[PDB]
Amino acid sequence: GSSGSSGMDVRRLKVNELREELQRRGLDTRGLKAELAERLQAALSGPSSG
Repeated sequence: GSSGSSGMDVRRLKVNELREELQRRGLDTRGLKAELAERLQAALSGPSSG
């Protein structure tokens, strides 16, 4: 097992990395790097409880 929480630093992902992911998710690839990071992260965030 791995202590703490997941280790997915979307921020660490350059603009190119986020652009590729966002595109694969049909998500807009506009805005600054930070914007792209939040966009992709927002989609990943699955608060779905059950």
